[PDB]
Amino acid sequence: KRVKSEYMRLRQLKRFRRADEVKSMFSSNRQKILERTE
Amino acid sequence: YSFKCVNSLKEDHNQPLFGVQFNWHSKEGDPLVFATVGSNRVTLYECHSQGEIRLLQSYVDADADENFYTCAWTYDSNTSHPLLAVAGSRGIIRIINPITMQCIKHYVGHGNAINELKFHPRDPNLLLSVSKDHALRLWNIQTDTLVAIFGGVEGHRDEVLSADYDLLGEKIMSCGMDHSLKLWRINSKRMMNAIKESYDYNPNKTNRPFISQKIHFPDFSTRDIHRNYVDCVRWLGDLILSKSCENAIVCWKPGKMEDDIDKIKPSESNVTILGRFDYSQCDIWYMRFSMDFWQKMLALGNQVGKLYVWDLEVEDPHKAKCTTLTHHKCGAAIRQTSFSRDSSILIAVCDDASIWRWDRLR
Amino acid sequence: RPRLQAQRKFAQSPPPATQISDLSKRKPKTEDFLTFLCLRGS
Repeated sequence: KRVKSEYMRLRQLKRFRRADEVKSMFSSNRQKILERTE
Repeated sequence: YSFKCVNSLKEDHNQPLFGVQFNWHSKEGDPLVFATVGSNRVTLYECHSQGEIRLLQSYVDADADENFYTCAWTYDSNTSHPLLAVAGSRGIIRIINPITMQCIKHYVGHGNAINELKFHPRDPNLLLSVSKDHALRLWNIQTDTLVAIFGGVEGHRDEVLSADYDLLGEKIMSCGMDHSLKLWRINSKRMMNAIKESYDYNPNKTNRPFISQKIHFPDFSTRDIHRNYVDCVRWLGDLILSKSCENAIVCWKPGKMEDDIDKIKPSESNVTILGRFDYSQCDIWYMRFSMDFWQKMLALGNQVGKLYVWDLEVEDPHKAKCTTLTHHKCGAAIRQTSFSRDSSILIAVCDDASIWRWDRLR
Repeated sequence: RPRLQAQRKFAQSPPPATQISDLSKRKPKTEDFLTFLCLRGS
């Protein structure tokens, strides 16, 4: 069926917002990386 | 970001090797030393300039037949000598002192082959041993006592493959053939009471056998990520990395993006995937990836002899990176990658008892 | 078929019946094997 079609359709905006947030998460986590590594 | 083949070697027994481990306990300035284990031999080399590598030492076991599997560099708090331990199919764990060129400790408590050895980033007397016995053990290599046995009513059902400390050393992940990935904790009160106890026991003192700790429950788990084997996992700050035979490496976090790592309820039943990484021709299992001590680059061997390299930087995993350094000599396979404390050199083992070397030009 | 193929680890893929001296021939086989006559019992 066309389930995957609408799945990816909504996943467009879902993954847009998700990319924004995970960029924030990348930043935060890389930071802690710096700390602990040092 | 450019390594070049400045040397390549080959053994004589021609039996495939698996292990590559720089000694990441080099007092600043000391020469680069690294080792590699094969069918039933170990090998000691040193990195020299101009793509020179110098044979240093090598031992062998004759009294039986084994295919050594893993190694790990540590030291001695008492006199600061370098320390290397290895283990193979027979399931025994040996501990060798190159300063005297002898083995000083051997451990036998498993039931099958061993698959990996790692140490606690802080404590140097804590050895984690992963086996095929579905049981992940953990020893005090100093007082000669076991501590924990993770596995049981809720453990792994088939041949645990790979594990990885968290960056700080209080959390572990595990992966095995059963598509299953489970979380263990070390920070629990009970656990650290146990450890402190372990550091205190005289057999001559008591008529009692030391009492280990059995743990029958993961902190959290799932099998929804892959639909095939899972054979290498890496902590990423507080994120996760794992590979399968599905020719893609994945990064995720448990629960939801909002879900903290240290609030996770044991009955958690959701995970958050972030991104995927891609490559070609990893259609067999038992192949590992590594990362720099500075957590900025990614290395990975390959089946057909290629390479694939990324950066652990702000490069968005959608289009993070793509770097394939290649040579025309062996395309048998490559098992394992390894960096120095810095990112100077990178070694990898081909499937045909042949070594490679790649010197970086940043 | 894809969900039916087993996964794979690796890739796709004397004449002279001389004497006892054969003993003394065997234990030294390098570094001045004495008596100079054991080589015939190779």
